[PDB]
Amino acid sequence: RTTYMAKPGEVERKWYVIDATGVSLGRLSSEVASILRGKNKPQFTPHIDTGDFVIIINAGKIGLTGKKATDKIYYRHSQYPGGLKSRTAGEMRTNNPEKLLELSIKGMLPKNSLGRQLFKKLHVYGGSEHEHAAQKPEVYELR
Amino acid sequence: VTSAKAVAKTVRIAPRKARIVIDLIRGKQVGEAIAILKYTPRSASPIIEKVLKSAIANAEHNYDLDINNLVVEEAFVDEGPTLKRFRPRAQGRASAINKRTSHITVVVSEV
Amino acid sequence: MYAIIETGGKQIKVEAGQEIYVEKLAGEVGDVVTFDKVLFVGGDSAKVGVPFVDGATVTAKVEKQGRAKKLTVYKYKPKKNYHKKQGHRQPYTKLTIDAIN
Amino acid sequence: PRVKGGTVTRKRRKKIVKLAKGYYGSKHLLFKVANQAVMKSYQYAYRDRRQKKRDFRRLWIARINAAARMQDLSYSKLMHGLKLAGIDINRKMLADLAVNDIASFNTLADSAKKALA
Amino acid sequence: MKLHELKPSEGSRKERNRVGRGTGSGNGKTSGRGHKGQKARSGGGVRLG
RNA sequence: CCGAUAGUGAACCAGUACCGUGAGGGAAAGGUGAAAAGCACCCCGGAAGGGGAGUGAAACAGUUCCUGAAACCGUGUGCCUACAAGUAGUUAGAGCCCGUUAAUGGGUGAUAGCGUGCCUUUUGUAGAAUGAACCGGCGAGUUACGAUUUGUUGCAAGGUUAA
RNA sequence: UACUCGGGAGUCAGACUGCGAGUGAUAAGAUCCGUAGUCGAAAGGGAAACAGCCCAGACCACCAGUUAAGGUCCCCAAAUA
RNA sequence: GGUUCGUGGUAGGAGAGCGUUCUAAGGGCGGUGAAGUCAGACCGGAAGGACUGGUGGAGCGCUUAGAAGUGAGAAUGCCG
Ligand SMILES: [Mg+2]
Ligand SMILES: [Mg+2]
Ligand SMILES: [Mg+2]
Ligand SMILES: [Mg+2]
Ligand SMILES: [Mg+2]
Ligand SMILES: [Mg+2]
Ligand SMILES: [Mg+2]
Ligand SMILES: [Mg+2]
Ligand SMILES: [Mg+2]
Ligand SMILES: [Mg+2]
Ligand SMILES: [Mg+2]
Ligand SMILES: [Mg+2]
Ligand SMILES: [Mg+2]
Ligand SMILES: [Mg+2]
Ligand SMILES: [Mg+2]
Ligand SMILES: [Mg+2]
Ligand SMILES: [Mg+2]
Ligand SMILES: [Mg+2]
Ligand SMILES: [Mg+2]
Ligand SMILES: [Mg+2]
Ligand SMILES: [Mg+2]
Ligand SMILES: [Mg+2]
Ligand SMILES: [Mg+2]
Ligand SMILES: [Mg+2]
Ligand SMILES: [Mg+2]
Ligand SMILES: [Mg+2]
Ligand SMILES: [Mg+2]
Ligand SMILES: [Mg+2]
Ligand SMILES: [Mg+2]
Ligand SMILES: [Mg+2]
Ligand SMILES: [Mg+2]
Ligand SMILES: [Mg+2]
Ligand SMILES: [Mg+2]
Ligand SMILES: [Mg+2]
Ligand SMILES: [Mg+2]
Ligand SMILES: [Mg+2]
Ligand SMILES: [Mg+2]
Ligand SMILES: [Mg+2]
Ligand SMILES: [Mg+2]
Ligand SMILES: [Mg+2]
Ligand SMILES: [Mg+2]
Ligand SMILES: [Mg+2]
Ligand SMILES: [Mg+2]
Ligand SMILES: [Mg+2]
Ligand SMILES: [Mg+2]
Ligand SMILES: [Mg+2]
Ligand SMILES: [Mg+2]
Ligand SMILES: [Mg+2]
Ligand SMILES: [Mg+2]
Ligand SMILES: [Mg+2]
Ligand SMILES: [Mg+2]
Repeated sequence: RTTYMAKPGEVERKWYVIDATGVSLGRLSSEVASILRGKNKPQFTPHIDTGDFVIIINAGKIGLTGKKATDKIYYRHSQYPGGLKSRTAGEMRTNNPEKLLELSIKGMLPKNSLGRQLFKKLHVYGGSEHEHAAQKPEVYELR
Repeated sequence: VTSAKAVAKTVRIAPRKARIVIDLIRGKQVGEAIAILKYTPRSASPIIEKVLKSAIANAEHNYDLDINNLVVEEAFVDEGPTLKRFRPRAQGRASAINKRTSHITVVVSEV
Repeated sequence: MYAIIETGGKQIKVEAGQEIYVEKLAGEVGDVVTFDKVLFVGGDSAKVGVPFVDGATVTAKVEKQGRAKKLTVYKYKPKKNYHKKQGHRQPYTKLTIDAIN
Repeated sequence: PRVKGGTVTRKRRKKIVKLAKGYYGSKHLLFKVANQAVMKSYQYAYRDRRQKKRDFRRLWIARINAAARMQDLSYSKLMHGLKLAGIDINRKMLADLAVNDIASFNTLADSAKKALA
Repeated sequence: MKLHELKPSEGSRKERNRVGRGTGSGNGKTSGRGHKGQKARSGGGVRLG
């Protein structure tokens, strides 16, 4: 019958810049994932993309409660025998904050082709300077 | 009126060995297709050459078309009646052998 | 303007001159049907019923009494030798909306 | 008398083969795999004819929640207020209003806010 | 009786039951015999007493 | 009673061909057309085979020759497809292409949710337990004479004949 | 509903879970009994996936509503109560 | 025609039907095209039944009964 289904390009997609100073990693990532998915619009159609673009600055000051800065480990395997490698969360925050935020957010997106398209809409910077001033992004405040 | 054709029914060559040469002269001018068939070293080339020249001849005689403005409109190979033979293997058993035939069709039309 | 009427155990949004398909109603082709259960009238002014907007009705005209396309309901259980086949064809009533009150 | 089996088997198998038009590979050509494909498709249709209603209700709920969070209200609070105010509009119509009659949706949300307090 | 309207007495004739013709009739695979005994075999069974 | 996998093993040069030292075992194989009127003549080719012409109601009836299904092999094209993890479908669905036994129509489908074939045998099988390469034909509770019980019909303290 | 008379059967490899016992080592997805449930012959929702555990019994259609176990930050519907 | 209670299901019991070949009677169609075959978006609660168009080139349905060599996806099934 009669239920509204959106079409590609029919919904405006905006740009946001989010300051990540002091916020917890997961509590920031949940909000950002909801923004990327497009769940904050009454036009939300599950099978297409209606979400927004997100820029995250000051990723080097993201928060980690407890002893997570030393006791949380990130693992990789190269698919070669005995080729497992580890890395602690504080080390990545010091050295590659962008990749820490990207892993955290990527774990919270759907695991299909649409999720892989949504991941490409996230730009993470360790400093306070971004190169997307041409898109005229707005400021988004959490919660 | 505008197309002529000729077929070669139940030629002894197998279809898979003639299709590989037919796939070369499709949609080409006859003057070039004859040279294509003349300089390719396969066993199916003389048969297809004879079929193509027959089609050109009966285009020129039956329908009075211009030779220099002809192209190979379509060419295909169909299966024919196969002959069943045998080959004596070791320890007293025989194995099947298929002596396959084919039908070759080419159609020439002006362009 | 438009209204939200309730008919057939479910609710429908109707505008004037629209064509709608509903559950089978008692009526003949060309008759006049009125809906006395209106939940919401909108368009340049909004009045909400609790649960119904009293005094408001929608008038419609019967266009067709028929049955939908055929379905085939089929069930089976593997390894238990159980199958069951059945065809279905749901009857409907087609209406055209005349006026909203 | 003898009853040889002609004309009856082919007619019955061709219907099943025709029912499997559009299936990959030999599932639309051979009777034995086409039969299994058709049976499985009927079973899947029977199950999804039930799952469709749940799927659409979930979509409507998500859409209403998104539209009502812009009025500083949850879906939970809005639904409670609507029940408490006496309004009996289902999620389908509310989602429609949220999409393309947002003013009327805001009116209903205001009434729900009145009911809560 | 016109020989084209012969209607025999009602209830005097019934339809013979044919076993082993598909699972829709309830007498399909095993044909009313159960599973794998002496009584499921052709000509199988015990004496009268 | 059968109608060319049927009916004799054999509808046709069948106890033949073929197999075995031997006794012996033992097939496959029907149909042009009403009438050969069975394609004079021209063209390509060594020929086969074709394209015209002609005969014929029909040659897409041209010597496995009435009909000519499926597996299988090809040619042309409308929609989709080279960042994707897939019992191959089903439900939601844009875009593009069409136009029917005319009706809330047809084809293909980017993307999203759900989803471990059929049979047999088992307490329990998606099962790393069994069977099947695919398509077609053939292939399994019957008959005679007795026993018992239910239904129907005729007559009824009687009913009924067998050779 | 129960009982009597008559026609027709199939079944006599059971499984796990809670409780009461034996054998075992107060081991076993062990074995053998008593009692109740579920599977067998039962789909649907929850335990990630999962015959036997918890909720609950599919006549068919619906783009309707209220609830059960279990849940409401994101994957994933619903409290960043 | 109504009220109430029901309608998961293996082995298995009971009931009602579809379709195939042949026979009997009535009544039909077919060289202005039969059976078969191919394609469709039609009809019935199921097994199933029509209609239209191509190919085919001489036989075939319908109604009421009766009789069975009576319906195949599997047997390391037989033949092609
Ligand atoms: Mg099972
Ligand atoms: Mg006969
Ligand atoms: Mg058969
Ligand atoms: Mg497809
Ligand atoms: Mg629901
Ligand atoms: Mg019966
Ligand atoms: Mg049964
Ligand atoms: Mg079976
Ligand atoms: Mg058995
Ligand atoms: Mg046993
Ligand atoms: Mg037994
Ligand atoms: Mg025996
Ligand atoms: Mg024959
Ligand atoms: Mg014979
Ligand atoms: Mg000899
Ligand atoms: Mg003759
Ligand atoms: Mg010649
Ligand atoms: Mg023909
Ligand atoms: Mg004839
Ligand atoms: Mg064919
Ligand atoms: Mg990638
Ligand atoms: Mg791509
Ligand atoms: Mg379509
Ligand atoms: Mg069992
Ligand atoms: Mg076992
Ligand atoms: Mg395997
Ligand atoms: Mg075995
Ligand atoms: Mg095998
Ligand atoms: Mg017996
Ligand atoms: Mg009597
Ligand atoms: Mg009894
Ligand atoms: Mg005993
Ligand atoms: Mg025992
Ligand atoms: Mg026991
Ligand atoms: Mg104990
Ligand atoms: Mg134990
Ligand atoms: Mg045990
Ligand atoms: Mg039970
Ligand atoms: Mg269950
Ligand atoms: Mg379940
Ligand atoms: Mg677990
Ligand atoms: Mg599940
Ligand atoms: Mg029930
Ligand atoms: Mg509720
Ligand atoms: Mg039942
Ligand atoms: Mg019975
Ligand atoms: Mg006949
Ligand atoms: Mg015809
Ligand atoms: Mg038979
Ligand atoms: Mg077979
Ligand atoms: Mg074979």
